[PDB]
Amino acid sequence: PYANQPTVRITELTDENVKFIIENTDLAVANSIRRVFIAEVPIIAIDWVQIDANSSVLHDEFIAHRLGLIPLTSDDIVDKLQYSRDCTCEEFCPECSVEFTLDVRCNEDQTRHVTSRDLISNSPRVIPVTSRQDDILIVKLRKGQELRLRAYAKKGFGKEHAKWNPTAGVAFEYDPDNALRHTVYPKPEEWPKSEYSELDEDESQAPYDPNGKPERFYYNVESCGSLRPETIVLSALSGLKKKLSDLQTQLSHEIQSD
Amino acid sequence: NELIGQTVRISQGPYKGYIGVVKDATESTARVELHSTCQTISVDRQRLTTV
Amino acid sequence: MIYICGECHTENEIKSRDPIRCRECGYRIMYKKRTKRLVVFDAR
Amino acid sequence: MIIPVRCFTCGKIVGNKWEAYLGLLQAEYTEGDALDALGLKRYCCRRMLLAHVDLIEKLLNYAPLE
Amino acid sequence: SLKQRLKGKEGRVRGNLMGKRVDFSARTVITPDPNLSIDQVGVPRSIAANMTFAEIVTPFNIDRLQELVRRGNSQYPGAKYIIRDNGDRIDLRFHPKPSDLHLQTGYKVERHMCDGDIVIFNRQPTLHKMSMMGHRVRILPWSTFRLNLSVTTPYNADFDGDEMNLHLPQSLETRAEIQELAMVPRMIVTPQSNRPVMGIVQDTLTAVRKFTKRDVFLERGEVMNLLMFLSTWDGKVPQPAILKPRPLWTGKQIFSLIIPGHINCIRTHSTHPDDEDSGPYKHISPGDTKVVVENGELIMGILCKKSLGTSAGSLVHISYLEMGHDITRLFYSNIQTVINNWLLIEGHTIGIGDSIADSKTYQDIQNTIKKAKQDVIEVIEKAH
Amino acid sequence: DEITPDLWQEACWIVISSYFDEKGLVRQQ
Amino acid sequence: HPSMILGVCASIIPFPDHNQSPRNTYQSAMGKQAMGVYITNFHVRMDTLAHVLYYPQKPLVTTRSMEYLRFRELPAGINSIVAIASYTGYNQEDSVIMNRSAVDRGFFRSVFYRSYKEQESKKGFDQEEVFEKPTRETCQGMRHAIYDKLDDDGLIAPGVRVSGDDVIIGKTVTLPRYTKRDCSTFLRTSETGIVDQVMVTLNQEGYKFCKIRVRSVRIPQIGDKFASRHGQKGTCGIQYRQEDMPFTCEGITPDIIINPHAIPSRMTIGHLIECLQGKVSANKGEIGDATPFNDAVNVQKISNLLSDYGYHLRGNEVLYNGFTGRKITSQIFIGPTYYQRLKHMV
Amino acid sequence: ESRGFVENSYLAGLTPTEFFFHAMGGREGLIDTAVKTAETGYIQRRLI
Amino acid sequence: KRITTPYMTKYERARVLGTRALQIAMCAPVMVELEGETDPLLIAMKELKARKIPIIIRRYLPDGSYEDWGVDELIISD
Amino acid sequence: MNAPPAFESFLLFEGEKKITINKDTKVPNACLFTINKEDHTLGNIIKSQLLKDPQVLFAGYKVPHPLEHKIIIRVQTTPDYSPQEAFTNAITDLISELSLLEERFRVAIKDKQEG
Amino acid sequence: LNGLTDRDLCELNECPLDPGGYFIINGSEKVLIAQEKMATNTVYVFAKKDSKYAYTGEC
RNA sequence: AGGGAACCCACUA
Ligand SMILES: [Mg+2]
Ligand SMILES: [Zn+2]
Ligand SMILES: [Zn+2]
Ligand SMILES: [Zn+2]
Repeated sequence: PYANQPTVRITELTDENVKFIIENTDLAVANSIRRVFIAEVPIIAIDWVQIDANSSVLHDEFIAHRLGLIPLTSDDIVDKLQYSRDCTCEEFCPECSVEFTLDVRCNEDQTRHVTSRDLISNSPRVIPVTSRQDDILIVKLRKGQELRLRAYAKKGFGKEHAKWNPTAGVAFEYDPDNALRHTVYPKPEEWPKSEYSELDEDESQAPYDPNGKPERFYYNVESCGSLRPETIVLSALSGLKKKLSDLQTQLSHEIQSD
Repeated sequence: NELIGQTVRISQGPYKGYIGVVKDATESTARVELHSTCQTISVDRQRLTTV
Repeated sequence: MIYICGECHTENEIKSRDPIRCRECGYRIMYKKRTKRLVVFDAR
Repeated sequence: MIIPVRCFTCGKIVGNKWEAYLGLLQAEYTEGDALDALGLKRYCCRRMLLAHVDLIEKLLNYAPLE
Repeated sequence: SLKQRLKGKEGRVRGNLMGKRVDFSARTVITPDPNLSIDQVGVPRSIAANMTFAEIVTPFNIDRLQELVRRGNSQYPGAKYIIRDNGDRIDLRFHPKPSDLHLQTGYKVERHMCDGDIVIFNRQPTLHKMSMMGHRVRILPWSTFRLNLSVTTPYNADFDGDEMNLHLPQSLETRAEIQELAMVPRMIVTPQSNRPVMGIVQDTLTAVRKFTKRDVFLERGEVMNLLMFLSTWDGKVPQPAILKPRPLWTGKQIFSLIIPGHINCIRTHSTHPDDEDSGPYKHISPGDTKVVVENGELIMGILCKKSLGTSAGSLVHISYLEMGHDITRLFYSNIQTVINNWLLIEGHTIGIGDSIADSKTYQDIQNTIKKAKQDVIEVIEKAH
Repeated sequence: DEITPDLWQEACWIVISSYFDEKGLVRQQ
Repeated sequence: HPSMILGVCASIIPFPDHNQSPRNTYQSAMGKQAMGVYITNFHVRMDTLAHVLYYPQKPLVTTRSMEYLRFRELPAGINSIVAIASYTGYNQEDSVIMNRSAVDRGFFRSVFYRSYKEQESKKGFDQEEVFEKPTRETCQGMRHAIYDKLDDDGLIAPGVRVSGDDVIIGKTVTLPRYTKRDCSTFLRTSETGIVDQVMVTLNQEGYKFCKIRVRSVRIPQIGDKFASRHGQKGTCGIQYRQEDMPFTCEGITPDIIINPHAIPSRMTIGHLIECLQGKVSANKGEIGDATPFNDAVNVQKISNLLSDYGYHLRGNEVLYNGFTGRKITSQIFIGPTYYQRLKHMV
Repeated sequence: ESRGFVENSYLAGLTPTEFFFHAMGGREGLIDTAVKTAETGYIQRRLI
Repeated sequence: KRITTPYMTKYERARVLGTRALQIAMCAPVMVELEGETDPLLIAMKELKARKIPIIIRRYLPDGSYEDWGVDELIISD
Repeated sequence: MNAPPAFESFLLFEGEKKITINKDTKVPNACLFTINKEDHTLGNIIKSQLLKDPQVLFAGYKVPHPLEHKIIIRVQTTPDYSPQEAFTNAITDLISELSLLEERFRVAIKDKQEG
Repeated sequence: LNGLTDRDLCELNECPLDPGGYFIINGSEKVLIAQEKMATNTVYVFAKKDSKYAYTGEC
């Protein structure tokens, strides 16, 4: 029983931002939570594109790449969605993927902006984030140019591809006054103070703490739009707990095997 | 072989959903040249369905 | 086979062993249409 | 050729901000004021709109083969 | 004419007899890999699946070669050809009949390149005999050759676009003589200048200078993390150089664990003062600039290129001459792996602020330059 | 009258521009 | 203006009088190998080798001669967030660590177009090359390939995915039951991609003549060559994901990490000044002026401008370890530098 | 200044005369390498 | 009456190891007991360490004469 | 061409084992846990939570190659305590701490949303 | 393409930013590299490399 | 289960 007893203080919560503070935990725990923010939080993003027609100036793999990076609202759906690899379906089904379609032809003499508003899903929950600011521009079409495609968006996390990363910016820091001397400033007076610095203006560093350890960690998790910023953190804690649970199950099997 | 030259879809395993063309096929495994990447994978034919 | 003409952009159906020339404007640079085979990309 | 959907460094959506950036620059905004008005605060996102060359406008001058 | 066929560097004798195109050779771009030993080369799977070695079938290895034959040429850890006793070939790329997949004693199986295979690895121009060395093959999943960073100094290679060649010995005799004559640990010390050809280089050199300074103290977790990368560690954490108030180990203790055997060596740091050896503090250095390794333990001194480089009498040279090529190869790999992971904690940069001097220094520079221009003007007026 | 030094740096890059509006870059060909 | 003594390729170098002169020469050599959009009408042209970057960017730090080179209209390179750090030892000896997540987001991704030309010639009555789909019993010398990729004209269609053992043009020459032999052309070995365009016409002699453009998407690999505008070339040593890269207090990870040992012997101080000026330009919204001989721009002015934006004036930032979360003890010089993807892929 | 003494640093930037003189100086190293490789290689071959 | 060196040279060690490895791969009887070894080079290495390789090195003097040294008679060094 | 698939960093293929325990004979009461398809994310937390145990004499983790996906955790404990028990206790304490953190995060989020 | 505007060049599928200055020979773009030479009609006096001539004029 | 040679030019280290 050597577990930490960490506390949470939410200092800011908007639709694209959670600034919170985790106290009384370890630096490894804080960094693993920060890494799971980027790499191990599953969202829904386009991963299968067939293109029936592409008369645009951008080639087909270009359009597929731009479709994969469009975020889709994965709230309360990616939890009840299976992985395609773990699904028993032959090709695709609502249990593991969301179907998107696009059919835009430009018949007018001005440029047609094929945006993420033109992405039509059969699931009313999983839609492009800008369709729920302008829309994410996929391609521009001249007159006589057409883009007709069918896509499937599956579930995955940022460890596989960056299009499944739910976060824009995970600001993470600790010990804002350099009390632990984890970084050593050659000229401490040359360095600007952070947002969380508790020093007056004449000071440049805290006095050195010989017995101190990293015990308070400041996060600013910014969401790209797929999940709410608090949903990213909750799913990250759940995913890290699930990874440790599966590792403990395999460890119990390995121990009882010997 | 009757599978060589036929377009094919991987239906099981970690390549599920990928579309390819069978360059070389045996009774057990088939070389599927993938449309989506720059590689030719080797996958068993029980994970393959013909489009 | 259907070949799109280079400049007038009109589809031409010609057989084999015929010279390449547009029926309408006579321009003789023609392009093949996109294939009807099933093309699939991972959105990556 | 066209504005990236994601910022390369962090992954913020910058693909829905190019036309708004051009409209703000047409409204006699400075480029820094335009980037501040679009919510691009990290300098990794600001270079995505600042340094972008919209070559797709030049590609759309040529007539389509179809 | 016939004389033109015979003469020249592109003629018959020099272009086709003294040197010629060879089978079983690969060439691609080299990239760094600090996690390999000095005698290892990272090999792409596509090169290894294409280049083959003929292994004679023996009752010791008939089952493994039968499995390789059953895998075939498509899957990588397999085989390409079966040569019988009478010498005819069975191509495994055409999925032949299973009667042709029968292996007897005395057959040969041309299996794919696997881990541990010995290769001669080469960079042009081949100026000296350390430009073609034996490496052990390690299969790594990307399209480049990979080299340890110490081995780049005998090859005169960097990673700005160098391409290197890999020749696979095709017989057991030639593989054995490459293993006994031309391996990288065997080629550490040259007969040209009786000094090592490879030393610690670049990041490992900068961070071992930063590591063995006197005021470098590592906490318990950092020491355990660094000991995770010491392959010759006996498994016991040493007593820290400071026990109270906090248990702290110095970098000299960790490098003393890195130093193999009982090496005895005396070097000097590059900033060692000239007057210190004749002063009162010659054996207790105020600046920690006299390097003393005694009983394989770094007693004192900051290590640098004068101690860990290619110079004669250095720590790696004495390590070679006292311990042997295998122990010295382990020494090189351990220095690189421990130091490059401490460098994740310490870090090393370069910036525009390291190129800027003090204002008084700039004034002194300007005064010296102005005085020099005045002196040149005075010499010009004297000569006029 | 004449170009002041503070106005000089934007002036020279004007006339250089007037060069490359006229000659271009492959004028010698 | 005294900076008019430079040529076309040396006029894109930012602060070229802060570099050693051989590095200016090396960048002038490597500015011609940088991949961007080489010409606007690249879709019509059947160039035998073409390289088009997906997202070419104009430099944040330009020179005033770059307005007349039309570099901001046809740029070759991307403004990377370069941190000059020693991270894991994979950037040593002129090597580069790129961000795998950035590369997944389209960083330095390109397409490479090949063009294959073939004439349907008629050499007398006996030799008559014909564009047709070869048949297994009519044609001698068929190369055991998939000839079903071709159409009834003997030519593949755009969109069909191909590799090195695939036929793109079916051409058979009459042999004077094998009435003809297959003289088809295939892709080059180790090449791959997707047929982008197929063009059929008549040549000067009036025979049928086809050009096939095949595109292959080149994602930046380990071993691909990347160069800054200061003669600092290097191959990609390894790619780490965004959670493995070091990060600032605001979460900014570098797109590229280069070794600190690439600077001192080479003395490319204009690289460091370009990083500083790019940081100022990105935080300000301007485009940095790096005309060679400019007394209105020096290091101290750029440093004061950078310190006005809540940064350390010398461009250093406190990075945190991506693996453990600990602060790196030495603060890292990080900023936007214009990098170029060279054609020398592995 | 006239005969090629650069009185500036790389941080301070080169004046245009100093820039051209430094280019003249640095061209010598490239020429020395490119014309010494052939003679050195021939010397090595004869020695072998 | 043998004037050559009593040490096995590195070239002699390399060739003896290669020849013995080729013989072992060609199913020659092994003169040493082996504990789960498959590679003929490791078997030849242990057989050299045990002074059990049945090979005689014939060293040629420059005048044309030769000396026959058994591998068990030479001093293995590296 | 030699690009590994993106799922190879986290998916065990057929016949691959998630965790393997090997008792090294250098020192008593020491074990090496080789965990496949894992990275620094689990290695760091397991190493730190083992370092919080007073009965653990050594706790370290390493990635032998960044191009491979394999974690080696070396755990040495006191003679009256096994490394496998230490590993199980460390994972149990990590799971309990993360569950407490998740519940307190939900409580604080509800406090911030409500007011 | 002489004197044509950007729109007229784009109608011909030609790049307005293309500077020209090259030839199209058999469909291949050929550029003429400017070959330098000694200037004509000018008297140059050199010192020959230890030959029978101490100095030599040349026109 | 593999029908080109020679020369020139450009470039890589
Ligand atoms: Mg090089
Ligand atoms: Zn399903
Ligand atoms: Zn027409
Ligand atoms: Zn960003």
